Amino acid sequence: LANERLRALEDIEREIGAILQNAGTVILELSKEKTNERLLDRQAAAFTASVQHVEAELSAQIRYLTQVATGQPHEGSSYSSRKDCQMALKRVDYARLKLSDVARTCEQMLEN
Amino acid sequence: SKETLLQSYNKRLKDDIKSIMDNFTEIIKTAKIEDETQVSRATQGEQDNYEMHVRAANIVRAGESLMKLVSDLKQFLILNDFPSVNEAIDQRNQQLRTLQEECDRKLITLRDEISIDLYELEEEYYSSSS
Amino acid sequence: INMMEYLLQGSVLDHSLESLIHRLRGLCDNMEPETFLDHEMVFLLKGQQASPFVLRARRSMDRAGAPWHLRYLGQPEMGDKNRHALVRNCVDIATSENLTDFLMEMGFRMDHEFVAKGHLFRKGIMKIMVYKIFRILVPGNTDSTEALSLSYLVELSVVAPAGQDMVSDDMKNFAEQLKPLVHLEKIDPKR
Repeated sequence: LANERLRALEDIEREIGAILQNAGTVILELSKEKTNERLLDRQAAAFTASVQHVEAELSAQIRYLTQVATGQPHEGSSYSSRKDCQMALKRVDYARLKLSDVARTCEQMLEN
Repeated sequence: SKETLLQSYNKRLKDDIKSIMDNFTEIIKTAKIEDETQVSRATQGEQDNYEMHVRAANIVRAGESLMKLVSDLKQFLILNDFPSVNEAIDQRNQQLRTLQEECDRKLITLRDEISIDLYELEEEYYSSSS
Repeated sequence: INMMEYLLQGSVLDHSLESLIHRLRGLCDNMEPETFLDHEMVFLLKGQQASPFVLRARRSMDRAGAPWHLRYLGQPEMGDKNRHALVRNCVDIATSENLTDFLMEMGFRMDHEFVAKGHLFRKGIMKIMVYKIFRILVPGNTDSTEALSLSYLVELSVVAPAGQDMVSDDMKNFAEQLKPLVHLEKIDPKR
């Protein structure tokens, strides 16, 4: 349930990661001393793997929505139990008020 | 309907993916350094700087479009997800019933205690000569 | 007066039943499921005419204090008023707990038995019922049961007086609400 939200925000992270690493590659391929060519291959692989797994996740999510969509408003709800609980709370409050009143009249009789 | 919206989402995703990939491939297309001929060096240098600038702008726009698509998907799933909705419904109900039961128990015990004392008070009062 | 029954039927594989149940909970009225469990018998009376008389008798094994139920269903109508569901003439009776003896003494003979187990839903005047059929052998006992197939059966039913147009249309709309999962059609009882 919440896993869906978590994966979506992780995908947000990977989006900005792909932009960052692409900027890094194009930092490297302007400097005269582009020595870390193994690590240039590393950053190219980062570009590659990032783009594919992002597109993979979104395509899978669209398929999942294509199996769960029906176009109706879903008319369940939870109102009755909430009314019942509110009733019970105000019943207890009534009780607390009457108890305090009795308390004060006994309090004033005990004191002469 | 719902098929049109989902196929529109698919179209947007594939369009943006091919757009960013094509843009990077064209960036590497102009990236070959060669010898010039009848091209007036400074002119194409300036306009290729211009082209890579506008293409980086296109890359940023592509990232922003992906962010918008992610937000729209997040809105869509929560609103029409039958399974997710049911779980919330079955938990809210259970919590509310537990609270109701506790309140009822407290009231019943209070009533019994007050009755006992109430019984004692009447007996004590009703048997005095005043 | 006389009543009529409109019917639509389908089936679903049992490894995807949870999604169908969730969808039906989301579409039907705000009422919890029932999970019925019933025994069923079929009686046949063979007279002079070619077509024998047939009656169905049900009993509830789950709730004690429920009367027996008879049912008689006639031949489907070939009239071209409603063409998207099975339309039949039905008579249903609630009966006391000595039905088998009286039916046997009239002249009926039992033919076969089965046990059905499933869930029930209501939407307006529409009845959804999704159940699995068992098999009874050694007819004296009701605990010798084996499953018949690998799928559950789904029924959409509406019972109403004669006439009463624009009902099959609403049944069609409700069936199309479930199209990606179950495909419901009018099907004749013959093969």
